[PDB]
Amino acid sequence: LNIKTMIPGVPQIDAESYILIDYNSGKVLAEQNADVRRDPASLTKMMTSYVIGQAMKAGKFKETDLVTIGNDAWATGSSLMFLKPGMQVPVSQLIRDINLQSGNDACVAMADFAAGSQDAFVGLMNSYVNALGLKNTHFQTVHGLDADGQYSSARDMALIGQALIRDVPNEYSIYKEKEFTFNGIRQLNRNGLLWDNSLNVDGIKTGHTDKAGYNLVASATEGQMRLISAVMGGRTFKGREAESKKLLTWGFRFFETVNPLKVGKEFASEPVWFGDSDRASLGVDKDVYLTIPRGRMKDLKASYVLNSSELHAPLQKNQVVGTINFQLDGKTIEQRPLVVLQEIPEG
Ligand SMILES: [Hg+2]
Repeated sequence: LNIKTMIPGVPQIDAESYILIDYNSGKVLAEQNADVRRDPASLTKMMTSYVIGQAMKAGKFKETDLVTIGNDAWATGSSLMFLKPGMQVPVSQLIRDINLQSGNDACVAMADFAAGSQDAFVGLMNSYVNALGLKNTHFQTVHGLDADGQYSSARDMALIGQALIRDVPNEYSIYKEKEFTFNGIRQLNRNGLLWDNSLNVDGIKTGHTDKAGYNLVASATEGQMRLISAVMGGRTFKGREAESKKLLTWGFRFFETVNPLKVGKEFASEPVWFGDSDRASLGVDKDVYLTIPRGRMKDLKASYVLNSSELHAPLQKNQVVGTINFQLDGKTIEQRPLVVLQEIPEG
């Protein structure tokens, strides 16, 4: 009864804003000031990474291509960390700047390489902001250092994490590298959560400045279930990783993600009048992912209604002809369009 239908309390999170989303269903499991505009600082590089990964998916350059270091990179002499102007560095090394505390010269050199100049790269960053439908994000630079006019939000930063994993998987995989070469030198990933053994963390990006505080976007899996958290304006060194750990742990403990219906699988079959065949094959045109309270998988009910009382030919492929209802304790928790899976022409 009441233990079945219980709504879990949200833990105390010591940050200005946060969000926890399931990667597959898009469901928000917890949120606080998730839309408030804040300085993302070096989390900016998440969008930069997105654009770079789009470039590499489109075949514009490769891991093995050589980049010339411009005076651009230098303008933002005894440290081995900095790129020397006029030197040649493979793309494979520069694009790892995402895992570093700084690496902003690499960042700028890659922007020029991919887009011709910094301003045009920022142009691409901000176009992708619109293409993803983000309402509270805007960028000024590729690295996020020099421009606390730039802003984002927990929700938007989580949605950028999502797009990274979905759209550019090959670029996303750079983020879990624990150790890697940068400028001929062995370097360590800044995301400490990569070394946590209680969770399978494989992303995404950590950052800190005094104005912005501690910020982290993390992603973890348990089974076929993936969560993303964004925690922004975290208040103490102590909590920089612990706070997000608390969020992710909570989501796995109280929620699960189920996949009741896959695209192209016959959910139901219905009589067709005046057709080639007498049978309509019905399902969905998009995979169904639902996030529900953990342990409630077997009380989940699916049923459907048709838009009309009979199906007359002709019927097109992916033609919407009804609704699939998903239910938990006779409450509708999700609806999807019910489509025809196979062309049925007239008799
Ligand atoms: Hg970068």
